Amino acid sequence: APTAPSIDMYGSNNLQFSKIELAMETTSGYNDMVKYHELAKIKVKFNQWSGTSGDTYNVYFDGVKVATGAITGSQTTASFEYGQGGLYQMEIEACDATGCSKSAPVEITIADTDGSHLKPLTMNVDPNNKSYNTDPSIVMGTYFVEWGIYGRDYTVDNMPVDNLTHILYGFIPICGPNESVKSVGGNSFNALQTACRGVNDYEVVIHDPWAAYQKSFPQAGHEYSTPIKGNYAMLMALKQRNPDLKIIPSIGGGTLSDPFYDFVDKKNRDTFVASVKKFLKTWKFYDGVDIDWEFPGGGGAAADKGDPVNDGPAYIALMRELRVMLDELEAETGRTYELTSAIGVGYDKIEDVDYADAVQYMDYIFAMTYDFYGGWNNVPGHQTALYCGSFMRPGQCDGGGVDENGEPYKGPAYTADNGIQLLLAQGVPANKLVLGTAMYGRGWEGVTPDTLTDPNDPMTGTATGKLKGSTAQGVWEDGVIDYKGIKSFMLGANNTGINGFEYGYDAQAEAPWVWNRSTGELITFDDHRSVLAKGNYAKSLGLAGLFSWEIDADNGDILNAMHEGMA
Repeated sequence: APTAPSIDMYGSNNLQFSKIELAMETTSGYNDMVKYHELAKIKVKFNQWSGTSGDTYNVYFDGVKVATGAITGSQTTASFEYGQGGLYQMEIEACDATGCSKSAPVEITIADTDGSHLKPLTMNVDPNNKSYNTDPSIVMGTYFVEWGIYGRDYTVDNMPVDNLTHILYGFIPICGPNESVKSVGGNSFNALQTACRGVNDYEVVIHDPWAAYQKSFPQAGHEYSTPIKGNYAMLMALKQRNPDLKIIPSIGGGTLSDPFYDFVDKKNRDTFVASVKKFLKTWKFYDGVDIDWEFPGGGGAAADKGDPVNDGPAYIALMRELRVMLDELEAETGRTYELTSAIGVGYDKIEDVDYADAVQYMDYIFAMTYDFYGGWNNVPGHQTALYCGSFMRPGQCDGGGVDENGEPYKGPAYTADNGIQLLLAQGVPANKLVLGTAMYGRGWEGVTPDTLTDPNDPMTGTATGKLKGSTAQGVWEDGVIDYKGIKSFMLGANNTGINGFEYGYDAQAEAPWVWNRSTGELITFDDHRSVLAKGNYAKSLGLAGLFSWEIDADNGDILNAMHEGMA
């Protein structure tokens, strides 16, 4: 008998292997960084120092032979391939003409992007998130942002996953024209430039490879030789804990929507749809695709883009073509894939798309019932109100009147109700519409009493500019503040108002605000009361459920109020 082999762990990459090859210590083009292989490459070194070595070796996973080769010395490197992810007990035997000698069993890791090699994720959720057993048929969605791991310090394990049915991962960019990303500043455009080097235009890529799969998270138990790290590995482990939880990549978003405007050319859609298929086969924890085109017809971040005649038909064509693609994946894997989309709900946004047509190919429409008003101008209003507010002029709500200048309104007011009603009027089934909840405030400064036409309602005032504040207060961008920040620094424990702020609620609109009279700071958001009204509203009309944006900005209260509202 030959000497029984002993596995060189550190010379065999600590027995950590993967079906997906990921660059861990660099930042380059997408095709250069991530290669998915049908068969994982296995390379194990074993030693036989004393005695005889034999002439042939055999490799066993869980007792089944998976490889064979030749031994020619006291050191042998066994290179072979295996196309199944998971954890296996490995034994290598050495053989001569008289017999074989098995090595001691040792656990080999073969990683795959479904997380079949991963234990369920250990949760670190804020206890303020309460337990609810809401009907499983109702959708409870949220957006988890890739960049939330940095300043916001919010990670996958922080999410209250038992209170969620859908998790939309934002955002997956598209290579090509992206001048809207540039004017945001920071590193976003640079990171996108890098990711798109050696990548065809109109293909999807990972924006932040560090956040996605590189960063070691100690809470997830990420070691040095771990083949998949970052948010993606944590989401893979999350699916092991919550197998029925839907995790869907959100493509586009506000600033990353520029390439969508070239989807009127079908070859650009073909390229996109195929890359999305490749992305889904590469990252198997994903359960579909969320399209966030902002907006068909224009009126978004790209001031020079938008085709009100062609974008709508292109959007519909895209949804059909994505469905066909997802049906292929459903056939190949035996899985259910979902097609969703987040959409603007203002009259002018909806009029450019026949959604009744588009929605036949889709599972859900995430009605972006927020951002009605904001810091982009000095006109106060409710950013995420259900109904028309007290501040509005006669004939503004339905759009049949005139403004203070005298010019007629071109359509109904920016409210949640108006958005939902216009979609139902088109022929969109209620059970496919998901109502949106804001986990953030939009703010102004300079809305002082002397600017109000109604002394009791600050929404009848005039601002000087965007709200300004620190990241410690939850202000990450001008005119935008986390809900958790509003609670801690504007509302206080009793919801009466602190630090010069006063709480107010428009009962007609179902919309709250906090207001500092001296600084003129005014913040419009969603609170417990307004989310209860939205929960009731969605239940009243038989909507699919509720979704939120964004999860990191919540302290628990908003999602709690979402479940309480649907009860």
